Amino acid sequence: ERIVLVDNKCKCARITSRIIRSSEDPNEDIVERNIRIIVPLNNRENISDPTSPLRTRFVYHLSDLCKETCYTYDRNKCYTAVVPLVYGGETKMVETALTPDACYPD
Amino acid sequence: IRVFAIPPSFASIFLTKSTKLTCLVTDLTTYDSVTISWTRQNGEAVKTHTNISESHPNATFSAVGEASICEDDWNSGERFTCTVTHTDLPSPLKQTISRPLHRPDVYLLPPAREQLNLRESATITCLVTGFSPADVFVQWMQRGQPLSPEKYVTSAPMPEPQAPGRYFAHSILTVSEEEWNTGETYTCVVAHEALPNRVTERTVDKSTGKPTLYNVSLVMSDTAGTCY
Ligand SMILES: *[C@@H]1O[C@H](CO)[C@@H](O[C@@H]2O[C@H](CO)[C@@H](O)[C@H](O)[C@H]2NC(C)=O)[C@H](O)[C@H]1NC(C)=O
Repeated sequence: ERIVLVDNKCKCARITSRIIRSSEDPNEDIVERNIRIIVPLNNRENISDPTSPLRTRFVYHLSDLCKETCYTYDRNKCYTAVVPLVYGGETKMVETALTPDACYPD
Repeated sequence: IRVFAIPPSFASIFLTKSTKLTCLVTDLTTYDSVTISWTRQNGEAVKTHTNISESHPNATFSAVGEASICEDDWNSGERFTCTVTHTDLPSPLKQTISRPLHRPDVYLLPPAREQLNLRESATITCLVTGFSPADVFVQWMQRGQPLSPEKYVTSAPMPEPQAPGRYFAHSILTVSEEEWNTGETYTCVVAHEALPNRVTERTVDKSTGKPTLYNVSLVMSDTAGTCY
């Protein structure tokens, strides 16, 4: 019945609308605007930095995603980071990961 | 005796893709041996002109000429001089014409709720303002199918009272009042010379409008960060 308008995974905002069919009444149908927002709560500011301060201002511009730092992560997108480790005397720079089951090469 | 040469309009370029200039030599005496000729400023002629007109009921002869040119040969600034000859004019009269930007803005205005209370008919108005120059063609389509020419009429261009160098155009499409049960898409497509693709299609259905109910179901969880 309803169709999906916006399914962006950056801000994790789901925008959709549905028309409700009433009884045999005049043309006074009610139009709705379904919005789904998931608060990250326990997440960092930068996308590739786990030492960022905890989020405090959750600003969501509804007029900007219907035409950029993303709070929520993506299951189908891999996130990598580099941290300087030693493990002895040589300072190597390996590539790390942020989310499980999302960075396995094909 | 009147001589007028109407320049080709933009409506015949986006749809027919064949520009043509014609000079009217109507309201003249009823005599034969009338030849239509176009003289350019560089020394080139035009193609064969056929399909002449008949005589008016008021005992005046009418003629029509054809001159097929290219689109690039009109916007550069080439001037065409149409010259004709007759018996009453010792000298061949000549009439020369020539052509003397901002991105267009398209807005669709849904009908008010007072019109739908009568349960008689509904009108859809697509407001197009803030564009230059004038003479813009506006057409309506239904799911990719153009409608009848007599179903919609494009208003004549009018200078904007506020903007010193912009114009606005209006276009209405009256349909049945009960047609809103589905929507029939009812896009608004305009063609202007100040666009790369010259295609601006906007759709406003029943669902797309001013909703009267909002329920932002927001949730908070400690393990958030996946967005299933
Ligand atoms: C903070 O975020 C910025 C992006 O807005 C990061 O800058 C780039 O991040 C990508 C992420 O993989 C790296 O591949 C680039 O090399 C970064 N570019 C630069 C110029 O740094 C930035 O790295 C983030 N901060 C930290 C500490 O990771």
